[PDB]
Amino acid sequence: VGNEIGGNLLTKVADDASNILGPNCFATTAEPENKNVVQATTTVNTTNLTQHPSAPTMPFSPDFSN
Amino acid sequence: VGNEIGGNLLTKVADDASNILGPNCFATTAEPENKNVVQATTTVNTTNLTQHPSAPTMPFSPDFSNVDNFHSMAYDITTGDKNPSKLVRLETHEWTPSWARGYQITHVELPKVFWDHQDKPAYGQSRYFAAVRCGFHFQVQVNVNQGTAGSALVVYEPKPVVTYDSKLEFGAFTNLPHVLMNLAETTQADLCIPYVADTNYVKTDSSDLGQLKVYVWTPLSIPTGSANQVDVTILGSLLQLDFQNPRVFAQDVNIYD
Amino acid sequence: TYDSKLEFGAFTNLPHVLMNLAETTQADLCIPYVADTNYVKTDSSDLGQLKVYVWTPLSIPTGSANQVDVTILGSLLQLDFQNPRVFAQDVNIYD
Amino acid sequence: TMSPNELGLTSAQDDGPLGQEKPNYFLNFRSMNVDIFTVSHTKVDNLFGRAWFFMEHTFTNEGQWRVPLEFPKQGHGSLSLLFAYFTGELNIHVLFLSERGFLRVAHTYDTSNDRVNFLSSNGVITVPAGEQMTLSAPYYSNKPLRTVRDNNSLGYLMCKPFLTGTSTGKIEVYLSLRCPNFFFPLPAPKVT
Amino acid sequence: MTLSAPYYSNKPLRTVRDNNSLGYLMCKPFLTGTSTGKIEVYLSLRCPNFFFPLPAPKVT
Amino acid sequence: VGERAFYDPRTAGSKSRFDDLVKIAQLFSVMADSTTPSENHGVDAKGYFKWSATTAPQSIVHRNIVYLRLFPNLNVFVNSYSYFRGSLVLRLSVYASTFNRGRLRMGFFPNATTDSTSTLDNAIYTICDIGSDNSFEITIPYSFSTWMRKTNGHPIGLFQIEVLNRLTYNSSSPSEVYCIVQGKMGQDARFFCPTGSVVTFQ
Amino acid sequence: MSTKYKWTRTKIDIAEGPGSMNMANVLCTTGAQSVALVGERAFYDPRTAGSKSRFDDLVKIAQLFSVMADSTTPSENHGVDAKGYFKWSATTAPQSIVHRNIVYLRLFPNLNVFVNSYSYFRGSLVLRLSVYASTFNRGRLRMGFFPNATTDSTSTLDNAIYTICDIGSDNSFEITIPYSFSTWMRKTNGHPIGLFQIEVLNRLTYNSSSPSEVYCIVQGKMGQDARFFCPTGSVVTFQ
Amino acid sequence: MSTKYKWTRTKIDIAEGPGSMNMANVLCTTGAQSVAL
Amino acid sequence: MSTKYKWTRTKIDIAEGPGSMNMANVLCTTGAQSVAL
RNA sequence: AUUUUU
RNA sequence: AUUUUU
RNA sequence: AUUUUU
RNA sequence: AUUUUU
RNA sequence: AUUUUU
Repeated sequence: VGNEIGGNLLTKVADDASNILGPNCFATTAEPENKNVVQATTTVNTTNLTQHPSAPTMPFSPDFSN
Repeated sequence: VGNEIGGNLLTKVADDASNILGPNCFATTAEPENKNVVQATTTVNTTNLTQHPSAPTMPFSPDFSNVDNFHSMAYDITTGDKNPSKLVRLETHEWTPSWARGYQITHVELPKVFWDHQDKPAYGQSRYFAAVRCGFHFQVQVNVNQGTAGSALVVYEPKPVVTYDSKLEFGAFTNLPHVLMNLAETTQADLCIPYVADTNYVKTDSSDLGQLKVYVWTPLSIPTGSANQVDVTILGSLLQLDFQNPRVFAQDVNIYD
Repeated sequence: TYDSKLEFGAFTNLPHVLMNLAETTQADLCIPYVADTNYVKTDSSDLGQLKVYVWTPLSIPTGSANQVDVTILGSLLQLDFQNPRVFAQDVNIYD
Repeated sequence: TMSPNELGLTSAQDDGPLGQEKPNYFLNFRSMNVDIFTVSHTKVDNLFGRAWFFMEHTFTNEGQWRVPLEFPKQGHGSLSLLFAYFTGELNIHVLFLSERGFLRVAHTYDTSNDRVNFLSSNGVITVPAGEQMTLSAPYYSNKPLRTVRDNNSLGYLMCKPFLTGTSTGKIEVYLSLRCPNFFFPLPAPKVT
Repeated sequence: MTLSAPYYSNKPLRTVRDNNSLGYLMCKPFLTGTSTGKIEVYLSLRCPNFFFPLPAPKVT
Repeated sequence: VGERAFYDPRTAGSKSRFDDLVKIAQLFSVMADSTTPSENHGVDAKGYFKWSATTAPQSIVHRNIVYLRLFPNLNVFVNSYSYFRGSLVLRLSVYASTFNRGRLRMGFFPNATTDSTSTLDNAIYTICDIGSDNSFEITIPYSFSTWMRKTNGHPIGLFQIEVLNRLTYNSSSPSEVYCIVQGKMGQDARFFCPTGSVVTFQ
Repeated sequence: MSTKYKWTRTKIDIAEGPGSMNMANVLCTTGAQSVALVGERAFYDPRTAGSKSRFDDLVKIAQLFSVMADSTTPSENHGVDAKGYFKWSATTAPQSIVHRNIVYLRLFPNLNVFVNSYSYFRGSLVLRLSVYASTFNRGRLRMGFFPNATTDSTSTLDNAIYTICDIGSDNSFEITIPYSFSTWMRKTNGHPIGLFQIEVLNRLTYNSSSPSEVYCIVQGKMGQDARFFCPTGSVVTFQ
Repeated sequence: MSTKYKWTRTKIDIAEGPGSMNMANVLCTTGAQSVAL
Repeated sequence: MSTKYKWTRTKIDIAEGPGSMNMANVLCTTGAQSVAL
């Protein structure tokens, strides 16, 4: 109904007013990488609750077989 | 699991306690118009990042074709685009009689000559780019009455030649794209020169990429009564043009190492 | 032209964006060629002009900053230069 | 079902593009369209198809009457002020109040005051004394669109009465338009 | 002339008796010289819809 | 030759002409718009007033009798058509910060004439809870003793916006905000007879 | 091809009368110009009137009963007047008259309106006498009618169109008068309808707890074959 | 479509005699207007 | 049905000349009125 | 509203 | 009531 | 009596 | 003589 | 330009 249409109301308009040189503008809308989510982690008899999680990291092509 | 169920936990309850008069309450839940999103817009070499976008607006039943169906301007739609490649007068010097063979009539700084003055169609764009890669189409014109005779050497000299010009033997310049044009026979010479350099791109506003010259093959043999003011003109067109590197307005930028 | 003759609060009839601060940081407006003539003289104020008014004045708390900047960016969905002319010389396309 | 957006909860900054026929409801209510007449009185063609007074001129000699026709800020025609551009047929209603004579009437969008000195091909219709005619002037404008506000938004009207004796009188003029093309609605006008 | 005015009333029905049962008529003459005169007016109706007949009127 | 011309919408940036005027009557416009907010606690016609923390949980932030002429767009039709019908939509837009919170109930008593504060429990009301979308609306179904009512005659009704819950704030947020009231016609709106003019525009 | 003649507009002769306005023929008025924005029509609403349809024929109104020469007080002349409101009394002899008068259409509220509108008419007329007595009162009353009669004088009704009324539960007797004139259509306001007389046949009987005299009402309407024809000027002004 | 011409009412030429009343030809009198309801 | 419009008589525009009598074209004279019974 | 006429 | 005309 | 016009 | 209009 | 009317 609005507040996200920023991508196809700019991507199309140009696609409608484009010449042989193609569109002079492209617009894409989506959700931020930092979304409103909650993460929970449980180890032996423990539970970690985080409401502001971040993308977990790890070394290059790692081997956790240990 | 909760925090949104506000719609079917109120819409149903009534639908469960409704009489012949129907439900006495309706509840609907959903996401706000202003959601948590991010918008990105890219124009020529630009990118606008907004994390608090709003619904884009526009006039009623708008037409963005932007093309005048009546053609109040009868020209090709791509006129402005191709304009800079347009043919232009690059030079016009006077063939001063009594000039021995080999003598240089006139030269022309290639390719910076196409932006010779602010009145050159290509001068506009040339100022917003530091790199250039283009092809040329020259048309050296020399008119002389039938009574008179003579011949001039219209030849293209890349930077290599221009650099070591004195080290080269005249009369061999016929090895370069040229046009020995015999006056009283031809009034114009045509030369199609592609991009020639030892570098992929040439710095805009530079004498690189060589330069076109006009020499005296055989001096003018002007009879007594015949006129004695022969003018040599050099016209230039861009077979293909390409401006890449962006830069401040007419600021010397070094594309070379 | 006739700006003073128009009632503010009705300007919402024109392509606009009532943008509520603290909610939106940018507004988007796609405007096609609008004029009573097929073409507009280059270097002219014709074809109108974009403006930014004060819907409701800024309510800046005590500690909060007080220097809000308004910026206007522009892109050409489609451009078309036709009439040739000397360098930047005023030419009349109109009658 | 019905969303909260259609129940009143919305955001003013999410109205673009212009022209959103969004439905508004609540229990015990729904948009009910009931017609009283066989047709609409809101349609541009119908409303404007009805004339409205413009101005009056009192002549004494055989002089000519040149007047910049414009949209009214007075009658029901004022509804035009809500638009910016116009184009289409123009109906001119002229009343020739005279005892004995003829009234030459013409219309042009041409601004030049000399192309009218003659009336060669500017539409010289003839209304005999004490008569009245309704001429429909075509869009013979040199401009694709007519800013609706201009003191000459509509083309100029010419009236050169051909009197016979000392007779004098007055020419009342009112007007309407045939099928009007309005574009890009602008903000509502103010009051005096 | 004989002009037929439509039922442009804001009331679905017109009490037939009212001093204004029928809508108001306007006449603004556009005269030219000292000329004067008189405007006689008579009227009828096109297809009339009458409802709920009431008792007969009295005489003066 | 009694012919016709080929119109050019493109120059106007449009793909088609405008055929119906009702659509314009369906465009929001501020009610009795002013440069300064209501200096009488909103008891005037100004559709531009202030929502203040001080205002009691029942005090009034704005009250007035509504007429079509109080709206720029509509006032034009008022000076053109004699009658009309259909629902009217009013949209209150409160411009507060992301920290401000509170509720406000705006009701409407159709065809009411006594300009006096009164409980809205029986009136058509809408409770406004401040959040992200701070522009609440309210629809008023056609209500008259006739199938068509005067465009300029009897009031539309009593419009009142009372405080439900004091506007809350904090150290870095405003203790009072600005509000705007717009008005337009419903999708079932209609106008009927064109009449003379009661005012002159400019 | 018809190129042997220079094309021209049609030529026509204009009949007598330049702007003659016919305000007599309906076929003329209904075709008049319309000041309507688009010359259209409106949707009528009968419901607000509590009706399911409009009223198309006026004759039906002429067929609605109305009191004859109605008055506040009963006939003070033993009914020898036009008052359609008189008294039936026990005293009145078994042949005396309780009411006599010459009947005209104008003597009836509803009809008098048509009398002031139309010039002629035809059809039968119905008069309904309603005697309001108690359940104990008994007796008979003969009401006759001599069509087009003019001499207002009591006379034997043996040869007149009469109706004998025997008091019971339905105390509202009628009497029909078939169209009777030398023409196929008669003046709505001219020659009398006839002589109307209501004579006593059997004295109104009563008892200790019942009235010795009762009230009577005479109504009049048009028959199912009633018709009116030419509309004429007015002879009176209503209010 | 015939939209190349602005629609207009029919135009006709009126023959001699404005309100000439022919009281000789029966075909003329029988066609006279009716004052009938 | 065409009951969306109030029925009315045809409207027509009268060309130049009110009672102009053409005494040049035969096609005009032969069509003149007849005083015949 | 064959609420112009058949 | 081809009581406009065939 | 295409003695309106084809 | 689609040199009224299609 | 069913941007006269269906």
